[PDB]
Amino acid sequence: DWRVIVVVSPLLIAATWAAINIGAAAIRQLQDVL
Amino acid sequence: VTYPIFTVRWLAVHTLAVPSVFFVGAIAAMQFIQR
Amino acid sequence: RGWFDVLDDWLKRDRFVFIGWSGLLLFPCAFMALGGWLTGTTFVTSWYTHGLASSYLEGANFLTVAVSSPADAFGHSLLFLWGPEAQGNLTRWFQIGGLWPFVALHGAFGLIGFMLRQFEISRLVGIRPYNAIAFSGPIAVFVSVFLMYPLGQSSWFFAPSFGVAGIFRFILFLQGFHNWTLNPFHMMGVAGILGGALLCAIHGATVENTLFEDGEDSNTFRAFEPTQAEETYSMVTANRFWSQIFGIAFSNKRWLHFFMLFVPVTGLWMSSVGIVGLALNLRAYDFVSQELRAAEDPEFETFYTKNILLNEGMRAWMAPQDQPHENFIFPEEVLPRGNAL
Amino acid sequence: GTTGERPFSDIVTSIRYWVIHSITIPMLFIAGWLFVSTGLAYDAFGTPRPDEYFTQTRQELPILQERYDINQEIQEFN
Amino acid sequence: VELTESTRTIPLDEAGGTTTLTARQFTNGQKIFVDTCTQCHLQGKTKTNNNVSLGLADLAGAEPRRDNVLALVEFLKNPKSYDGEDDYSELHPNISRPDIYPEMRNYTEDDIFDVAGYTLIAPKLDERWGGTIYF
Amino acid sequence: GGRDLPSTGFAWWSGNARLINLSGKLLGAHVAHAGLIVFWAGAMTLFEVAHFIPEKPMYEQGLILLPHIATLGWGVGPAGEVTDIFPFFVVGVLHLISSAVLGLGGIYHALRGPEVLEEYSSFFGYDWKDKNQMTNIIGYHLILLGCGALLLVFKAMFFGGVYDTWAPGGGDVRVITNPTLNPAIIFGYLLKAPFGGEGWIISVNNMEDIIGGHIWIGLICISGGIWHILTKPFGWARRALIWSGEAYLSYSLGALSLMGFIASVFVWFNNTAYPSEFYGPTGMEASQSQAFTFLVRDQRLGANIASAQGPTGLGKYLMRSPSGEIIFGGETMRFWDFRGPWLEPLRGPNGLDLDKLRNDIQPWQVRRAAEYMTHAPLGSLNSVGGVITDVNSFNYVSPRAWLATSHFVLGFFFLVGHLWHAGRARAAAAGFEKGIDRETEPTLFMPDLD
Amino acid sequence: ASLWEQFCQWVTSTNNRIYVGWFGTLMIPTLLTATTCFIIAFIAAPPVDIDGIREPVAGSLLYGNNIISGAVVPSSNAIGLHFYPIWEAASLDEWLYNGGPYQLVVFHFLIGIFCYMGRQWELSYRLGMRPWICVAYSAPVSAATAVFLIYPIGQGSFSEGMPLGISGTFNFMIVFQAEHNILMHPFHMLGVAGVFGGSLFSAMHGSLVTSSLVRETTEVESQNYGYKFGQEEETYNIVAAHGYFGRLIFQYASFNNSRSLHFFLGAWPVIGIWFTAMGVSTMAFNLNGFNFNQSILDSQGRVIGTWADVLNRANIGFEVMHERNAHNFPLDLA
Ligand code: CLA
Ligand code: CLA
Ligand code: CLA
Ligand code: CLA
Ligand SMILES: CCCCCCCCCCCCCCCC(=O)OC[C@H](COP(=O)(O)OC[C@@H](O)CO)OC(=O)CCCCCCCCCCCCCCC
Ligand SMILES: CC1=C(/C=C/C(C)=C/C=C/C(C)=C/C=C/C=C(C)/C=C/C=C(C)/C=C/C2=C(C)CCCC2(C)C)C(C)(C)CCC1
Ligand SMILES: CC1=C(/C=C/C(C)=C/C=C/C(C)=C/C=C/C=C(C)/C=C/C=C(C)/C=C/C2=C(C)CCCC2(C)C)C(C)(C)CCC1
Ligand SMILES: CC1=C(/C=C/C(C)=C/C=C/C(C)=C/C=C/C=C(C)/C=C/C=C(C)/C=C/C2=C(C)CCCC2(C)C)C(C)(C)CCC1
Ligand SMILES: CCCCCCCCCCCCO[C@@H]1O[C@H](CO)[C@@H](O[C@H]2O[C@H](CO)[C@@H](O)[C@H](O)[C@H]2O)[C@H](O)[C@H]1O
Ligand SMILES: [Ca+2]
Ligand SMILES: [Cl-]
Ligand SMILES: [Cl-]
Ligand SMILES: [Fe+2]
Repeated sequence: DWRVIVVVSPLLIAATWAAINIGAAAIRQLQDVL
Repeated sequence: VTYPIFTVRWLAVHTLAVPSVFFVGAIAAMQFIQR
Repeated sequence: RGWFDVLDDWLKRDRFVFIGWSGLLLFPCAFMALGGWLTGTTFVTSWYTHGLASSYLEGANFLTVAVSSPADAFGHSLLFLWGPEAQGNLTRWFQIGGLWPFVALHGAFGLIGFMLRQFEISRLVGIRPYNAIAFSGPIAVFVSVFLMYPLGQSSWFFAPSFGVAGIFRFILFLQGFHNWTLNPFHMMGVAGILGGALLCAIHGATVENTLFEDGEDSNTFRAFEPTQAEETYSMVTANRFWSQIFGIAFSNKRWLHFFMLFVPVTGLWMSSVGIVGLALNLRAYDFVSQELRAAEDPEFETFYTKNILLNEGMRAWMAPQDQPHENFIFPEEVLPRGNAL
Repeated sequence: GTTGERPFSDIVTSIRYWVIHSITIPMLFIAGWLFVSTGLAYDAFGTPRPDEYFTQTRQELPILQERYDINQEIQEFN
Repeated sequence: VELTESTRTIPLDEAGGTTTLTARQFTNGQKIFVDTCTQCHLQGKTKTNNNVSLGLADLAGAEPRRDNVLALVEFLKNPKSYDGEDDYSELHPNISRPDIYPEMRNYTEDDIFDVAGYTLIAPKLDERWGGTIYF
Repeated sequence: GGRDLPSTGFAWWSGNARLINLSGKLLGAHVAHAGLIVFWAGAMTLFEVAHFIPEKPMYEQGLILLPHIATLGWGVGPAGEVTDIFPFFVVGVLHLISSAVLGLGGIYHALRGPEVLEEYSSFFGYDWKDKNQMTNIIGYHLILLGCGALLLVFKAMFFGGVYDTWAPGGGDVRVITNPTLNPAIIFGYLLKAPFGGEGWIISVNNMEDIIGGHIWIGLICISGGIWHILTKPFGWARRALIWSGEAYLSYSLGALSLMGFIASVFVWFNNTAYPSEFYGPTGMEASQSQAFTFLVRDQRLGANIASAQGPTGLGKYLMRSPSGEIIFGGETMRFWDFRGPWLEPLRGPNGLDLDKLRNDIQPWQVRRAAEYMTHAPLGSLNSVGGVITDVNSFNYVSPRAWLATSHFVLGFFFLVGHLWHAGRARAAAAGFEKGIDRETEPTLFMPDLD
Repeated sequence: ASLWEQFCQWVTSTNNRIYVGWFGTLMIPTLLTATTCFIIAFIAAPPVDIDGIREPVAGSLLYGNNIISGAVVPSSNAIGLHFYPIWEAASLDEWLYNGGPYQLVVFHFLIGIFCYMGRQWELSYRLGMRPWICVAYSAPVSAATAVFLIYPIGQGSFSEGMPLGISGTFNFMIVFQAEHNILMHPFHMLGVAGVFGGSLFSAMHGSLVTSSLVRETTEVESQNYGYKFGQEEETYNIVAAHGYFGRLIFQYASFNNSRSLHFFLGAWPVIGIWFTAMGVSTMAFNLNGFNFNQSILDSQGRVIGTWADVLNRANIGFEVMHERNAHNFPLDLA
């Protein structure tokens, strides 16, 4: 269903933008807690 | 100085606020549904 | 370090949102209940259970939306998503009103988790658990109204719907069908709630108007620090004022605050006992002496008999729409009505 | 006073926070918008669109009366 | 269902003629009904005289019958009594007397056609159309 | 000039209390707020004109300012028909431009003028304790208020007149040539009971009475203005009153509360200064109209409306008031004191006359009664007309309902303001507005009550 | 020295067991008059023709009522807003028939409670208090004035004022809903927020103070004996209560300043009751609650019901049966 694609895809864009703007500090916080 | 970013407080905020903004956008689109 | 004690350490950290052992019951259940209510009032109809529109998707507003009660045909079926009605179909589950037992059950277990949270944090901080004892009132209300009232009735249909106008419907329904204003248990509830509101207002006004001059600013709020030892307001002046104004006054701070606890909690418990009675249609509907007299004497009218007539009119004009599963066909000539209206 | 977490007034007054949210919050808004405007919410929840409250063969209220076979009941109700 | 053509198909005259309104014509007739008619004809009743309501049986029982478009248009030009005997031009709102009814002096003939079409379609959308004041 | 709470002792939510002893900034706040009032008047009038269908009744369109302009006799003719759109637009434009001027002046005094006016001039410099200067300002404002009352009188007498709803031939803009200068009538309006059938000053029923009262009000206000400018407060006034800025504010709040209550009752009951052609019928007018409408309809059906008894034994259409006047029956028996220009033609010396009801009812009275009955001041908050059990198809709430409700709410909250400021003024002049001194707590030196 | 000054000193005395004051010199006669007439009318008044249609309603205990059904019945609809004292009646029996006791009780009671509010200010001034307890009392006063005075004025008859009885109050409320849809009025909703929240916050405040009491008694005696009247020190640990409540919700949702907490405790139910008093006072002028009846239509135009439509069915059933014999015309204009 194209409806499912065009509904999920905005969430995917939001998640990937948050990931590529927070991922360095996210991996650092994951490392510091082992 | 050098606070954590991802906490229980972070998840507590998003669990509520991410579907809140999703639902608000839904109801905003509902405002333009014709009979 | 045992794994239980390590988990106990993690659950009871001093963070922004306290979790605790009670949080494992509270947070998923409260989230499920709140998300179910918001989901139902945003997207889910009551068209097949009630013949009504009750979501924002259908054009209802914040007053007119509800997670409405399920269809009367299901009885007191718990209406699980995997249950024999819905049979795993989420869409069918939404349409048959399964969001109502979803919200009501998760809400009830979340209320349990919240009073457990009150107990847990009271134990950790080191205070007495009177906040949980006070919260017993709201849980008594929720259990009697949303659970034992429909259980005593024919189905979950006659439970209150989780909505503003749906609750107003439940309220008017209980007036017209049960004469719930006439019930003394509700009168004690009303007395408790209005007394709690009175005590709140009077206690706040008395403290704010018997404050000690403990600062140089006209803004009196900065004349307090939490770690101070002495009282921020004059109990002696407050006592003298209310003794000369009202006749009596509080002379004990601890008794004052226990009474502020006691009045609305007792009101809630009393109204809950009345709702338990109403679950079995054990109403204070009538004063039989006045009906026997009114049936014998057509000159006898009180405000009670007028209220009885109001209830009959409401029942006859509301029941075909309020109970569409019954297929109540009331032709216009049988509807009770006064002259010219 | 501070339990350990970053204070909210520090967080929401940052460039990086608003760089992430200038994107996340409006695009969640448009996700809800496309949930409603593509009509997927009607199919997901079983809510009637404004022309399926009544069909050409049913003009009364489709009050469920079945206790177990409600799927076929909703189907013949349409 | 939709606002179908069968919902908008209404009798045009006494001789079996029918006209089908448009969606725009129905919307305009509804808007005119909200603006000028509903103050006395809310939900098809008549608050001033509910013996003569806007119900379809009421419209059919008039002399001549007012269940068609041209009859309602004629009543909105020259209103009469229910039996057609008396003159209601000074008592019912109309388009032939702009001196005493200025709220309808800016209505064209097509506007009267639209409001008559709405007056014939609205009874089959509401079952309480033309009932008792409190119904 | 302290603009923070350490420099003033007032928090931001009480921050205009920092202006109490800063006269020039206080003058700026006032002028700026005055500009707000004139701005709303102008912009709301422009909105009402832009949302005006002039062939439609004003009460049907949610207008409250155009009825006020039309009552003064601007742009209207017989029975309130709008002849000219332009005077309403002129009144709007004038207020909007004067508001721009007033806002510039208020912002100047509030942000660049002398913060205190007592170091610049002894005329505008005021100390709150200075009883003579405050009475001078009372006197100035009194002189200008009397001039405004005389300006209304000049409009009604020499500038085209005002709308008289009671005028022969129907209501019209007529010139008041004989205002009642009789002090008996004018001041016995003040002694009439504020109850049913008397109505205090709400029952003022003719434009001559209103205009004569405004001549008296203008004379009284100009005389009192010259009084407060020429005299100092006497010893009884100085010994009874609190003399401080918060005290004078609270006195004015009590007066404003009184005036808001009176205005709500005035727009609800009076149809002379609030004509029903512009403000719609009153509740009493609509109920009497319903009774009259169904009297006319059933009389046309051949019913004997005099001898028709209702289900209760009272007359269905006609009955007696408790003093014996022939009045309409039904629940409207309670509205039997209603007087209106459509109904006074059918009233004899004993009440509603049977001969006039039998053979003197005109079609315009029938039309007016049907319109007023169907425009009763009953409506939902969302503007759905009729009784609240009606469905959603009639977009109407009466301007009388809006005005009465608003001004009753404002009058109540201004009574609350009077109580808050009268009490705080007394507490502050007495010295215990900040709380009880611990060393000299007054109750600690009193005997026990028992 | 003077007799008048001696009387003024007695009137304004803080050593009176019950404070009189100048507001009390009006309060005490009006309240005693209203109390005496209310008690006599509640026990033994004859039936009252409230609707003005010669259908007298038995209100008193001696005429077949109980405590729940008993009321001082409002004055006649034939009177309307007319001033009806005893001396305007031809006899006392006529005065009783037309509901004169209700007018007497209500007018003296309203003067008395306004003077109670003035007296509360007066005693706060004589005791060196801050003066705003009377502002908090102005919310029940406004509600009482709304149901006994303002609603009769707007409706045009003192027969529309709330009856002075329990079942009479229920009758007032039900007719109010059928006519004004008060449940849909947001001012009543704010009132329900006020009373529910006031009771909530009363329970919260009381439960937190009782929870954080300082140990000053044994486990045998009542804990209230841990407080001595006029003690300087605090009887409970506010910091402990704040730690509990800022862990129960989160830290910044809890008051730590007791003065802000008590101002909130005063302000919430007072503002709620102010709003509901104004709601009843504005439905006096028929500005009613929201009308959402037939607000949702399908694409054909058929009405889809909501819960407001079921509420309207209940309102219609209440309306068509109310004052069953008083209406002669199709619309209940007031
Ligand atoms: C009618 C409303 C009104 C008016 C006229 C005023 C007026 C005033 N307030 Mg104030 N206030 C108000 C409402 C109002 N207030 C409300 C609702 C609050 C609660 C939030 C406050 C809380 C408050 C505090 C805490 C203080 C004041 C103070 C002041 C005074 C000086 C302000 C200043 O110096 O800083 C200047 C502010 C600015 C320069 C910001 C720009 C705002 C401008 C003026 C906007 C208006 C311009 C307009 C768009 C242009 C139109 C002009 C023309 C071209 C058409 C001033 C006389 C101060 C005081 O007491 O003086 C010693 C002060 O401490 N007020
Ligand atoms: C209630 C309103 C009010 C009051 C009491 C004041 C008072 C004052 N102003 Mg201010 N002002 C106001 C409003 C007000 N103003 C408005 C609306 C504006 C915008 C135009 C100004 C702009 C303003 C400026 C730019 C200045 C003042 C100044 C002054 C001070 C000296 C003025 C003086 O005596 O010279 C003599 C007085 C006269 C020559 C009287 C002339 C008559 C007036 C101006 C015209 C008549 C008004 C109107 C047409 C009549 C009816 C009003 C209408 C709205 C109904 C004085 C304390 C001066 C100052 O700051 O002090 C150092 C200064 O320079 N004002
Ligand atoms: C709004 C304009 C205004 C203002 C602010 C003032 C203000 C003042 N005047 Mg003034 N006055 C005015 C207009 C005004 N007056 C006018 C227009 C006139 C011409 C008639 C007068 C003639 C006048 C005189 C002769 C005196 C004052 C005095 C005073 C001072 C004290 C009055 C007092 O204590 O009140 C309270 C009044 C009393 C306690 C007396 C009892 C009055 C009863 C309670 C009134 C009953 C009203 C009733 C409740 C409402 C029903 C309405 C109706 C039936 C009356 C005060 C500063 C006195 C003064 O100090 O001289 C300089 C003084 O002797 N004035
Ligand atoms: C013209 C009349 C008037 C004047 C000049 C004053 C002046 C003053 N008052 Mg007072 N008061 C009044 C009427 C008046 N009041 C009324 C009618 C009431 C009853 C409600 C009060 C109750 C009151 C209280 C409780 C207090 C004051 C206080 C004050 C002082 C500072 C207040 C401030 O900074 O504003 C600040 C403004 C705000 C913080 C914003 C207020 C906005 C309100 C809450 C809602 C607005 C509603 C409005 C209708 C718009 C609706 C918006 C909606 C659509 C969202 C100041 C000298 C304070 C004091 O005693 O100091 C000496 C104070 O504590 N007043
Ligand atoms: C500016 C707002 C004023 C509106 C009046 C409402 C506030 C007062 C109500 C209290 C009644 C109880 C009286 C005894 C209680 C009592 O004695 O209070 C005492 C308390 C202590 O004040 P202080 O003496 O320190 O300062 C007040 C003055 O003396 C000088 O600032 O007074 C206040 O806090 C006033 C603050 C109000 C300003 C902000 C309040 C805004 C609330 C309303 C907002 C809208 C609500 C509806 C929205 C849906
Ligand atoms: C059902 C269900 C479920 C669940 C879900 C969930 C859990 C979810 C959710 C959800 C959510 C959680 C949602 C949300 C939301 C929201 C909203 C819709 C909001 C809102 C709002 C508003 C509108 C507000 C406004 C305002 C106000 C009024 C106040 C202040 C200001 C403001 C503006 C802010 C699942 C899947 C498991 C399964 C199936 C069943
Ligand atoms: C002090 C202060 C304040 C206040 C302020 C104010 C209060 C103000 C004002 C002001 C004002 C009071 C203003 C105004 C204005 C006006 C204007 C600016 C106008 C105009 C004009 C025009 C331009 C017009 C035009 C037109 C015409 C001609 C007609 C037609 C239409 C039109 C519209 C186009 C505040 C609070 C903020 C705070 C801070 C401080
Ligand atoms: C225009 C008009 C008119 C006229 C009117 C007039 C001529 C008037 C007036 C009036 C007046 C001439 C008034 C008044 C007033 C007064 C008041 C409102 C008062 C008061 C009071 C007070 C405020 C006091 C207080 C106190 C006391 C109680 C004792 C101790 C001291 C003190 C101060 C605390 C008329 C209707 C004919 C017609 C229509 C229009
Ligand atoms: C805000 C929360 C969002 C709500 C969730 C959105 C999705 C809602 C459901 C729509 C998805 C498909 O909708 C419906 O899903 C159900 C599962 O429940 C499918 O149901 C299928 O699997 C279930 C589970 O075994 C069984 O009933 C059966 O095998 C079959 O019917 C239906 O064939 C489909 O019609
Ligand atoms: Ca019209
Ligand atoms: Cl009637
Ligand atoms: Cl009744
Ligand atoms: Fe306390």
